[PDB]
Amino acid sequence: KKIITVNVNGKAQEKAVEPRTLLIHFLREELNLTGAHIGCETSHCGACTVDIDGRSVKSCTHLAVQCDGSEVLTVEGLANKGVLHAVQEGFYKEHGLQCGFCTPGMLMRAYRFLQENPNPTEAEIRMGMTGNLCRCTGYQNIVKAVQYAARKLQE
Amino acid sequence: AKKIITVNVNGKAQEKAVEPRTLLIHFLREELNLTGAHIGCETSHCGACTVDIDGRSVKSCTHLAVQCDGSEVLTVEGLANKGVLHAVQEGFYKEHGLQCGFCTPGMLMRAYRFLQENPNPTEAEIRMGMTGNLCRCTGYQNIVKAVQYAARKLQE
Amino acid sequence: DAEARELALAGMGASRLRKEDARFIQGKGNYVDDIKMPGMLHMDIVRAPIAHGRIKKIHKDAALAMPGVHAVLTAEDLKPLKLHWMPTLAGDVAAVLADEKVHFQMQEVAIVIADDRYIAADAVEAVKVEYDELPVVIDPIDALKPDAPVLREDLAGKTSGAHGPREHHNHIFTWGAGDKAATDAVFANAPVTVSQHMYYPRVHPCPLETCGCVASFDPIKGDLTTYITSQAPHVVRTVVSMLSGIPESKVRIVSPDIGGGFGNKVGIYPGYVCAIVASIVLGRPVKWVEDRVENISTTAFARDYHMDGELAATPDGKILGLRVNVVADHGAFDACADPTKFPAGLFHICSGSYDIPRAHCSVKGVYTNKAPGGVAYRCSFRVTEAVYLIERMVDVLAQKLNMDKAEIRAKNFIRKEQFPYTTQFGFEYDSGDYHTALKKVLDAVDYPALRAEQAARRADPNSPTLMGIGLVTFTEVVGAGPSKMCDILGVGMFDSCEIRIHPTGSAIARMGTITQGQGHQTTYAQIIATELGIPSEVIQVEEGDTSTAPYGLGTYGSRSTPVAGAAIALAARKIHAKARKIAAHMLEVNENDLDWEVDRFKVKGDDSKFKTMADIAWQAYHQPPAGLEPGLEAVHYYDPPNFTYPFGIYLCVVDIDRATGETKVRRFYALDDCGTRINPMIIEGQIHGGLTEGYAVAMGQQMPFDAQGNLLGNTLMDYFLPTAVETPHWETDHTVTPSPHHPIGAKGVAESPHVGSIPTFTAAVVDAFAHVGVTHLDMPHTSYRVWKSLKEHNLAL
Amino acid sequence: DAEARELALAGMGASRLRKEDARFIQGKGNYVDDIKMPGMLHMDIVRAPIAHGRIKKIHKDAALAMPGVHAVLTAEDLKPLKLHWMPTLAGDVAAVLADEKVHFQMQEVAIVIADDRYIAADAVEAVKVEYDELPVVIDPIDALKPDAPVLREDLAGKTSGAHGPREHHNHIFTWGAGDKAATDAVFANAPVTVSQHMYYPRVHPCPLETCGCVASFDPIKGDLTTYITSQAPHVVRTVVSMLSGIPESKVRIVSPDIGGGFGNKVGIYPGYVCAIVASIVLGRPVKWVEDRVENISTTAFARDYHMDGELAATPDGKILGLRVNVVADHGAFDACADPTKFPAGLFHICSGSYDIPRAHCSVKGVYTNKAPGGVAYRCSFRVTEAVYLIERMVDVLAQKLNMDKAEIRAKNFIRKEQFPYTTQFGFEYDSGDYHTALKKVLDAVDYPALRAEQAARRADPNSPTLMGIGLVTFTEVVGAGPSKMCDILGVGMFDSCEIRIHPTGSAIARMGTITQGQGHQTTYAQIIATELGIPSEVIQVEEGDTSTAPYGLGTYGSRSTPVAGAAIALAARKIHAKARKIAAHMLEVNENDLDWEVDRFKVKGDDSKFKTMADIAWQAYHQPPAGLEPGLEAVHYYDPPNFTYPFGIYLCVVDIDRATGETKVRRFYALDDCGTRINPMIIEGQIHGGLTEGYAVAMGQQMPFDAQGNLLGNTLMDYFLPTAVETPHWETDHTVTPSPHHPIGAKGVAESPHVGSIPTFTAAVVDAFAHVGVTHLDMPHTSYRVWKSLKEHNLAL
Ligand SMILES: Nc1ccn([C@@H]2O[C@H](COP(=O)(O)OP(=O)(O)O)[C@@H](O)C2O)c(=O)n1
Ligand SMILES: Nc1ccn([C@@H]2O[C@H](COP(=O)(O)OP(=O)(O)O)[C@@H](O)C2O)c(=O)n1
Ligand code: FES
Ligand code: FES
Ligand code: FES
Ligand code: FES
Repeated sequence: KKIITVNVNGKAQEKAVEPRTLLIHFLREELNLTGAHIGCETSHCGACTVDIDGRSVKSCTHLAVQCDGSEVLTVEGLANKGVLHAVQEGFYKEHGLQCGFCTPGMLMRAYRFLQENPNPTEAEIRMGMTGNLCRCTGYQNIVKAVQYAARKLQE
Repeated sequence: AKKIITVNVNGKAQEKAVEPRTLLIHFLREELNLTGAHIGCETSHCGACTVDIDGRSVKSCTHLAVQCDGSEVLTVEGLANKGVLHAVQEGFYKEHGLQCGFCTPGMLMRAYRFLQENPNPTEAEIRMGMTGNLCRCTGYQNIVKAVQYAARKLQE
Repeated sequence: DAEARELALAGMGASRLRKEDARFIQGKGNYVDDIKMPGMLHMDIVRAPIAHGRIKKIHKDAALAMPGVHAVLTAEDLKPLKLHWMPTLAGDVAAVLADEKVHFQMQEVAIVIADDRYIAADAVEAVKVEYDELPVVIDPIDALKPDAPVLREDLAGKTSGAHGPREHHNHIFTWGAGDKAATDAVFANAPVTVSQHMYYPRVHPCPLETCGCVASFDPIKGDLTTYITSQAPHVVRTVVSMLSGIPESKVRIVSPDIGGGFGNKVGIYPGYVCAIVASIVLGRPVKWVEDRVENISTTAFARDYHMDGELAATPDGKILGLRVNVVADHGAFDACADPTKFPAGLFHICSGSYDIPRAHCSVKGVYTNKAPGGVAYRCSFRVTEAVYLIERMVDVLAQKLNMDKAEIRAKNFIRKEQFPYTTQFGFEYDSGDYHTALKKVLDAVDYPALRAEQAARRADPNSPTLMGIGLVTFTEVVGAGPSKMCDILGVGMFDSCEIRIHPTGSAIARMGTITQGQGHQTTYAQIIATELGIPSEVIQVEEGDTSTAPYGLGTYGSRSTPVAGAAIALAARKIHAKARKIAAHMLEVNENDLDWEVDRFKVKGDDSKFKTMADIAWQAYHQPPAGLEPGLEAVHYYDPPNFTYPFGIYLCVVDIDRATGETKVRRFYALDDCGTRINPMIIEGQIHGGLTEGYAVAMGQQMPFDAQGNLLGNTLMDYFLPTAVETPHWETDHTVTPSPHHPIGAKGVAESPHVGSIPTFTAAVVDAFAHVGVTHLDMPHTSYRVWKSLKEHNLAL
Repeated sequence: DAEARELALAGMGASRLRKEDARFIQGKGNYVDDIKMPGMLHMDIVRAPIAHGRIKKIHKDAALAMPGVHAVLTAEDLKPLKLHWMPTLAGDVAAVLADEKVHFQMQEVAIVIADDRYIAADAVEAVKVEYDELPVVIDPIDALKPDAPVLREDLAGKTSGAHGPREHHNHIFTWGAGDKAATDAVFANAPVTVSQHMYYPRVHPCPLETCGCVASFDPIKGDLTTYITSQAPHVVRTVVSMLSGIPESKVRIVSPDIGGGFGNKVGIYPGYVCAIVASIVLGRPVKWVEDRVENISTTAFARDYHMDGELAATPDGKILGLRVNVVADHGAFDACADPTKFPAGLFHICSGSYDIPRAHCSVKGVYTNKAPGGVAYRCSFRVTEAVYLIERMVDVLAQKLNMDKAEIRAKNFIRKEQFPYTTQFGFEYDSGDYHTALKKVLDAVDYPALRAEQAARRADPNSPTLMGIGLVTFTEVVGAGPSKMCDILGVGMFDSCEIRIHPTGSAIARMGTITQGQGHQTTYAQIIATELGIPSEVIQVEEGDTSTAPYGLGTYGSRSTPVAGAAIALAARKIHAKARKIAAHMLEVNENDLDWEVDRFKVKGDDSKFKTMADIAWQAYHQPPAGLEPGLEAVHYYDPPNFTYPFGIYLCVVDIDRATGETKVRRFYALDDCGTRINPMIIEGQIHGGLTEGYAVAMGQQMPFDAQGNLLGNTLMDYFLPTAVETPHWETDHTVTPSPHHPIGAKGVAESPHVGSIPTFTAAVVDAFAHVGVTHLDMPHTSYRVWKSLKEHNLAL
């Protein structure tokens, strides 16, 4: 076991972790940040997507031990003092979620994608969200949610 | 500064670090979630917090956790064995020795030890041997019947 | 096979063991302080060291800087939410946190929230508060004097209150019942007249588990959930919703396992309001659990009635009239639990078990620098004071006429043939049979022999001990219900029950009541077992969760059996009716063609053709007969037509040590008649507990205040609670006189032992001094106080 | 203003935002794997590496000695409890843990219990199992051959199953509907005839959240609590109680937030049983959560129908008869979700949207070494197959007659005036207006212009791409209910709703259904909002907890709106009737003199005199008018009189790259008519999702097996799931043809997009090859398969 210190949602977390522990299990089992989900074992779905050191990463294909000294953000940390983040508001307003299983990952991806590309086209949105699968929405509303968030971020 | 200690509760080692002022009752309830033992006063009268420490009945609200490093603590959650109720638990159930059940855990732990100190107690001895435990619901009558029941079961 | 089947149900009348025990005997009960939630913080209260005074300034800086402390709130943080004050069941207002002044010692002045109760307690000590002392008011009589200080400056300029006109600034109300002019007329010319002043001391219910709550407002879902030591969670939910503006459907109040209530946990205390507010502000769970000193000092007390009883009669003992005048000490704020139309509860039941043609009572409540309360401690809304008043007076009457105390009662008892009886006060006693019950008790204890013995000891001027015999024949009034008459803050005092039968035959039941240890999970199941032919073991009853249980008024005043017990039977019967309709369809016969025999519907004249409740239940989910919805369930909201009137004959013998003043209960016989008995084992336990509370009240309990208003003896160091050694062996008996209007003829019983036993002890103590002229001795009857009497009457050693 | 009050309600017809979004968008949803209980252990399953063979020996010692491992159970540990096999919704039995042999690859052989999922996984690798491989059965046809191996050795000697007589050991059943004699006669004399063979490939619902549960048996209280990914928790409870011996009232099943169902989470999987048994044995919580590969490989699959469709007609295109024969592959055990009397579901709905005078269908169920299932992917009980068949056949008949595919449909449609229309199979279509919807779709896409572009492109033999136009006009049948014909394991297919109004006006409602993201918490609230004049925002709805919610059959087959929607309205209307009665008492008028206007009862003529629902609610708790019980609440179990028949008209245009076989959906227009619409926004989401599932199934999804019976492409590595890039922009339209029999005229709609889109894609792909004589091409239409067909018909490059 290696002792690490990861900054999760703005707070330092000094923990002892087994090297094989996937970041997704560390987030869900150790910190109880159960927003992030698991939809596959092949790294396709992206329901485990979290923001690590400025980038969108699928936490099921990253080790917690690798986050020693890293800056990690989850969906629980998106809202600011209770006020929803643009992306959270966008998915709500544009009905971008149903069962809500892929939502945390979608929000974390959109949160980063919008900083990568502030004024994306529909094609750019769809392509920029390719690492996230959804079984309920058909993606169409998710596109509108991202567009909605983009308009408010430049407001 | 918190002190690292290991307390044996119900045969299981409990490794914790607590401030010296931590009363045993809060250690059992707050640190171990063994919420059977209860708090009914701040003057050491009720006995709702009674647990068995190193072979003696003790009011955990008037004892420090830090004084139990290596001790053998018995709580109500540990009376039953393999699911089978201890004679004392069976006694309180069969004789209706409890209503709200707040003094019960303490009564049981006390009865458990009293019955070893005195296997064949008379009524007077039971009432006297159970004086450290207060009860607001029962009136004590069914409790002495419960202890008499447990006494008999232990001898057969 | 029919006798066995009924027995196998373990329903009505069975002494089946409790379903509750399993968890309690293994420490798996779930009380408020056992609750732990993610992010839960702890709250402690900064309380007033003085009894009356202005708040100059509160210092929060030191406490706030302490590591682990999250916030320190005062009445200033409560004003913007209009919560520094809150409505009481009595119609008055109570301070949540002391604003401009403190009205009683140990009052809630400020709160602190911290990581745990240890840091919290520290934070309380770190909070310094400056006060300007004001003249204290501790005696009700002194409180009404012209120059008496103004306590409630908040209602200055109000000539009326919630219960009528107010004649003085410390005067709360004046209530009366009965015929005044007629009563005065009897007393004006009656041949025999007795008068007695008596004080029913302020005592405290002191449940082993103190009050507490775990409030939790979820800012994400926008709804409040608070676990709490409440005897009326539904009423709390409605109240909390209105005071907070949070829609009621988004408010969930849950009373888990409670370590005894006794009336002490009926009201909303500032501690709850504060935790809720704190939770809403911090967006996380806040736990509050008071210590023993806090419970005895600040929560609802009981009694504190200064009574003046009078009795008018003819020389043979026949009572012609009753006149009573009371001064009630309600404390700083009137938060006395009672139906809104009865500021003195059901005190007008003081006519007792006697056919008194003319009577009138009058109660005047007054403010003092003490904690709110009055109704708590198994009292049924002042019935304790009523019973104590009448029985003490009948003893006074009997002693003046030199008539036997049992004989004078047998002479005035409402005869069995007179029921349903309407008293001089308007109550309609449902049923009774006092003479039979009395004779039974007298024979059981060899009453004449006791009198012969008492005569012998009195003959010897050197008998080392005094012998006293006490006898009480009382009538209780339980089952606060009649909505036209009774309501709690506007809610009619009905109750409810919902039963759902599952496809396989078992069932789930929920009521609007909430047990605190009286065995509802067992008894309720027994009522349903007999009504539906389903064993009580598999009828899972639950209470206390406002998001699942039907709306009810809670448990207190022994209203569960009378009201909820009725709702349960009727709801069960709605199911039984549908079960018959379904059984008829399956058996292909008419309804009045079926016979119900314990647990099945059989065809008349053909036993081989029947359908059990199990068969019917499956059928209900499988294929509902034409014109019937699938399923098999019902709900029933019962608005009782009348109260329930149980009774009892209590006798006690005491031996007083003339040298020390020590009183020893030699014997105590209690006969209770609560109509149809559900579970006698449970009934017996309730009797033992009630009589023990009585011994506590009469022999040792009190709440004395000094000249400066400090509450003395507010911990178990002094507050009396008998142990197994002080508690006498109780002898119990009973008779069965069912309530005609009740669905199962069941009457309440839990509060009877408490109400009746108290005056029995005083009757025994006073009877020991009767041969030297003593008519009454005020409670408590401790060795000290009793010695003072031996000394005064030259009976010492 | 009255209009403003109605808008303020956010009820029927409004596109209000969802109430359930708050928690999900903040990661505060509560799914099964999010649950952690004190002492919770984790379970993992040892699975068969082969498709068919006997179990020689299982080695448990290496795993048992592994630190962290508490238990390793096998079928041997299940036999005493008679749980090594469990009953299925199809009347067959499925192995919980393989006993003497394994019937399909990935089948559950043994389980391990460890401290966590990490150690648990290591334990599965440590458990070694020896097998004796036996010949595998993959093709349904080879399964029926005289020398085919005996799969179900447990059924040896039986000549009858739960669905009639069995003609072979691998033969499960044969079911038929319609008039065979009449249909055979029509085909014999029909001037025009067509017959086509088509395979509807086995696919998987693959919900993002896999199946799982946290079973918890409490030995102290003696009861079981299981949190589970179940689409029908109530029936699960009834089944669990039956198999465990634990009384039903002591069993509590709770479906929390579920990450999608789509029919995949309707059945009881062996993992659940093992978790329960393990929990009961160890005396503590056990968690089981399957991985993606386990979900695809062992949970309920969909389709797998080999169909032979036939259509009889006259030269002008009027359909005279329909004849269909089917071979169904149900896997090793028949656990196909279905009403007890329909082993092939509602396949006899294959008459479609057409007035076909004569028809007959026959489905033959067959066992193979594969995982069980069949009904589980927005299929409405085989309606997906029925629609695909009829629509495919109509296209074939259209091409043979050289008749336009839209024209032949308009000519065969059941006319608006024919409803309620009884089909050749016995269904009574509630309502419809196909013609108006068809013209609406054709106009919006300029269908004629489309055919001209296609004709112009076909004319050029060098056109780099092929243009295809697919059109589907379908009728659904949802709301599985009539208890006379529909039942799940003997339980009538009804549903319920309990609504309770609180003293202050807000409310709580529970139904027997269970949403999995379809929005019940919003939509259900909207239904009640309009019925009672209470804003939807404060009507809190809950489902899934068998201990609080009224008994229901759960949600699948789009039955919620049809069945529960009716129960909700009816239960609400019971409350409205009592409220009218109460309003009459308050206003001192007769009921008939009152008018309901959005949220209040007003006296006819005088508008100033009225009483809101808030006013009425309070009165119900204050003092009930004589004759009425206090409170304001109702319960209703709805046994539907008929199904609901929503319809649709979908059109799709595709462009196929002749050089690579790639198919690009250029356009898709979907028109759905589900009668009265509760929330247009929520309806639009269901359509988008279902069309996407349709695209996934038709263009990419499949579950191929090699000669040895190994499942290929059982992970997201190959199992097709479209991303935002592959998913096309959907165009939606609608019409409103209310269901006459439904309380609010609303029909189900969630499964329509799935059912209809699949054949629309194939219609478009086949139509692109139509000019060279192609009549059908089996799914999936992957680029690999389309290119294969491109080369065959000389259209490559
Ligand atoms: N006739 C009666 C009255 C009460 N009881 C039982 O005694 C207990 C106290 O009943 P109660 O109605 O007097 O008081 P609460 O339960 O309102 O405290 C309840 O469990 C009972 O059902 C009984 O078995 N038979
Ligand atoms: N006419 C209709 C039918 C469904 N719906 C809504 O769409 C969602 C799926 O409804 P549904 O009855 O077809 O399916 P399940 O919810 O049984 O999956 C439910 O929230 C709805 O209330 C609607 O708003 N209007
Ligand atoms: S769980 Fe599927 S990509 Fe991480
Ligand atoms: S909303 Fe269910 S998978 Fe995206
Ligand atoms: S809490 Fe009262 S003696 Fe320990
Ligand atoms: S049973 Fe309540 S204090 Fe003992």
